[PDB]
Amino acid sequence: VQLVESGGGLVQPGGSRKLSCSASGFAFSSFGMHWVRQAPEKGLEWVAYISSGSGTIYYADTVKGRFTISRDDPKNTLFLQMTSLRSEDTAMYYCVRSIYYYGSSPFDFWGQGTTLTVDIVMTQATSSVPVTPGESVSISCRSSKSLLHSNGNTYLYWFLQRPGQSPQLLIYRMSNLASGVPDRFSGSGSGTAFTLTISRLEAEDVGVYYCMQHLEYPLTFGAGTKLEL
Amino acid sequence: VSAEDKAAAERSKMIDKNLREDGEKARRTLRLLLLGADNSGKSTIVKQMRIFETKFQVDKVNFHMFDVGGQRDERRKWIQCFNDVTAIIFVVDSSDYNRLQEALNDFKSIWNNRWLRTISVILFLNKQDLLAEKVLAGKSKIEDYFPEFARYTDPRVTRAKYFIRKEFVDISTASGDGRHICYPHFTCAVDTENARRIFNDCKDIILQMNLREYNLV
Amino acid sequence: ASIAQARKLVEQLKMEANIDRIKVSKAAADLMAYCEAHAKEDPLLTPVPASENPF
Amino acid sequence: LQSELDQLRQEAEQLKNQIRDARKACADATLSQITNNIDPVGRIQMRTRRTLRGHLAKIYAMHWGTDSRLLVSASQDGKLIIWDSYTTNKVHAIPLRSSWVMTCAYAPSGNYVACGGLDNICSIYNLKTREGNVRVSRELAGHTGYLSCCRFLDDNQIVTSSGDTTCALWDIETGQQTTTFTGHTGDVMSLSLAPDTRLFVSGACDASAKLWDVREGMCRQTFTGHESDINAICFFPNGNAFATGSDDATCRLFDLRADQELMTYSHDNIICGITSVSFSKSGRLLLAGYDDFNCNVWDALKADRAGVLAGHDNRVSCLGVTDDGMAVATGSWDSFLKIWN
Repeated sequence: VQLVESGGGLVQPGGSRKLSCSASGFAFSSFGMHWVRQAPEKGLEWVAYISSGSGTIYYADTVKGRFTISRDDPKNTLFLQMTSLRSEDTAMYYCVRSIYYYGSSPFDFWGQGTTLTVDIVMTQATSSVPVTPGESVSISCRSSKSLLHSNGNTYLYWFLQRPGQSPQLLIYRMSNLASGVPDRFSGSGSGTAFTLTISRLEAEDVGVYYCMQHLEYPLTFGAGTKLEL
Repeated sequence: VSAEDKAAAERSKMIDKNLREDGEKARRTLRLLLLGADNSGKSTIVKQMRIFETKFQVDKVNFHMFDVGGQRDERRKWIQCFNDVTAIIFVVDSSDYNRLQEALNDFKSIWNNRWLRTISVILFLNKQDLLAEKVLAGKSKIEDYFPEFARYTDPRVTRAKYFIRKEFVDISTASGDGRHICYPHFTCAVDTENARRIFNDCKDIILQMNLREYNLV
Repeated sequence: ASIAQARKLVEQLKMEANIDRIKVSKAAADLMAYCEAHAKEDPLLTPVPASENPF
Repeated sequence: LQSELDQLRQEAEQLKNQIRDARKACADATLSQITNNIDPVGRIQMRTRRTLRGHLAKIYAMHWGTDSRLLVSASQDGKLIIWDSYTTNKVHAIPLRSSWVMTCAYAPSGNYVACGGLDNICSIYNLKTREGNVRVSRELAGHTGYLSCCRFLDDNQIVTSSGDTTCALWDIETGQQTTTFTGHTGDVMSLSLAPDTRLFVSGACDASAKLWDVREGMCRQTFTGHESDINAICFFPNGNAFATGSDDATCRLFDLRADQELMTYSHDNIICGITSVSFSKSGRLLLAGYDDFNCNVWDALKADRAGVLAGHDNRVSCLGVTDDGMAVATGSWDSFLKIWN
């Protein structure tokens, strides 16, 4: 599995840019691809979405109409058309793979993001915690609506972003765990407030985590809970 | 309904679309079962081969003929898997009258089958090349192993060759009428209208089954 | 070829006969005990409430 | 066949009149003498709650997932489908190399699914992979007869029963042969692993079933109480009994410790044979899929029919209760799966 996209650079405002992703190493036609932006020092903001095949397109409100999403299945290619480079357009865009069937783990893989310079509110009140290594951490995030759906699963996702690394999946859909993720990771919480209680944290854990919802398709991001010393 | 549930439903819809796409291809072709004896030479019955299956098309219609192998001499449980084929090709060679009794008993067993009551058989009498040279000399006749192989209608070769057909049609029309009918043919090693005879039999089989399915017979 | 009988007269036959067997009563009124003790947790004998039932 | 066959043929029978005598000695009751005063389960009714359509050819096997939600259906169209019973969604559609498949099983962890048919090979598929698709994990060849029942012991070992009179256990990682259970004199049709997963039973076409020791390797006992082929078998939830579904229009059950036949479960008006059997959650209800497009529900203690499961226009070939006993997943030759209550 290897996802990559290219087409970054500098844009004079009012111009168009063809941003394309070169998927490789997996069944591309059976994966609903996404796109997630991130300003240089602000935080992730999901921008668009394409389903398996050519189904629903789910642009975000801030870029609706201005950006277009296209894919080319037989060559294993994904795109993101951009028009009218804006002031907030300066961000690093990521392509994240997800599949939706019973028991699947969406947002499992991300590609190394390219930088192109120029409404369920979820808040992580702590944007910086100096956590002593070896003991524990209790990263928390809260929402405005109850993520507990009728089918019985809350749709909160956790991610990890080490310096110089694409985001990686973490405890997803409340207390579920992804592949390649150590068993020390755990997280539970009710609707409107969640936690990320980790057991015996070690090195290579310092990074800015994120809390995203998946109930209503506008997928707001938390502020982030980057650690330190 | 959740967004993830919606995407799962769309994935399921694509799954049914792809599954239904293959249904047209599956229904277009015709399925045949090949069976007989070890000495029958069933493989060379279809000289144009193009579970040992073969895929031959004559008159631009495809047939998939399955030759079951490796299984024991029971056919009691794996024959309850082919009750959807167009016909069963029972190939028996008449080179020896010592085994024709066993062959006709096998045909009786497979024709009077509960799961094969509504499926027809096309009888291929393989190896008709040496029947002449076995009856032209007459050094060992069928009347040695049978009571009344002493009347039937080279003339001698044909009168000898039609008695086995009389016995087999007697077996076929002993029990079971209308639903399934045997198709006695005569096949050789160098004969070329073997697949043609198979096609000419299965078109009539389909015609009969459509007659029954439109209630005209 | 004394293998058809050997596996059928000293391997399987001589071993099947030498097995501790209990009277049928203690098995009949053990299946009975199991099914009586699991009547409340059997959602086909006693249908669950509609809300509880996921179908 | 020497003087040890005018001797060791009787001595192959001396242990048969001294076993039936031992067998018929420990019988001071029948099942309907201590299960007589228990009130009947009543006219058990069960409507269909979800009809899983989508298959084209006839269905031959159906296995429930351990999570009581997913199930895998095997049909003669060469396609394997993993379902979501709650929403009737199709999780996967795995094409098959051999269009003739008569077996299907779900791994207890849910990470694997096995299938096998006239190809005499059990192909084991990996469900959850980083690749994103379903591909074969192993190609378990080395068996001559057609496969008739596959059951997953663990995530790495599987037990298969074929038509060459041999039940036989593999190891998925190596793909080689660990133990071969021999002694049947006919095509083995069914298999039912015990809840403790240290024993299993299998019914062949010799009117006899054998309880095998999967750890050790030899048949503990043989159960002869039928007169035709045994094409169905299932294990009691308590692990001390099991039921045989035979094609002689009757379905008997046996007790492992008693080593006898307890009841017959036969009706005079029923002539068609049985295809599949299963106990629901406590062994009181014995679901049995028959050949006349029906599936009777038997009060096991009382040997009386509690209900019928009509709704299939072709013969029922698959029958399985879920782990929590909340539903049934009967599937028939009409290419339609059905979920009852």
